[PDB]
Amino acid sequence: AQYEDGKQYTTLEKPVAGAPQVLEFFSFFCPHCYQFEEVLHISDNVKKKLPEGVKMTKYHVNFMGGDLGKDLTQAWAVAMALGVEDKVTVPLFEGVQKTQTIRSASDIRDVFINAGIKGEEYDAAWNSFVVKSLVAQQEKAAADVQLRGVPAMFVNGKYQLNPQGMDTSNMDVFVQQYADTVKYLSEK
Repeated sequence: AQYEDGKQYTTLEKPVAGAPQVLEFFSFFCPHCYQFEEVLHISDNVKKKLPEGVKMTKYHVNFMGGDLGKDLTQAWAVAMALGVEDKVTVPLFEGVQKTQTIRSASDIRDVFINAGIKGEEYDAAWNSFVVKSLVAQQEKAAADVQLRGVPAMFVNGKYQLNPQGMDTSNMDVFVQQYADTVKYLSEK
């Protein structure tokens, strides 16, 4: 087969029922996640190759960065609750990995204030039970596969993308192979 388990993807021993059609996991501490966002635009390119209206979900993980890593999972829940993911993803990546100006929960909050979220609105969201529930959903999704590496993408809770077996000499060909694989898996 042109696509095979062990090469472009692997199959989960215990499939997850009720899973989103496309589920991505990342960490703001994760260097490959940085590239997936800022230089490869993986999520955008996968969306372009999937039918209109397909649900793509993206969750943050706790297992990198200790205390701040957990704070960033809660900040990501705030971003999802307010619908401001596109405004804060790049400044959070750059604050953690480029300028190294994110050292505390207050520094995370500053990124949202700078992106135009009002302080009263961020603080209300941060402390909300809606956001606590979103934190729990992110943790449970990772726990379902005891996820220990990012970036990770799962299709229909059955197939895991395997980018390690993908040619990296050309960044655009890599993105195309990744997206075409997601499309193949979604049609399985």
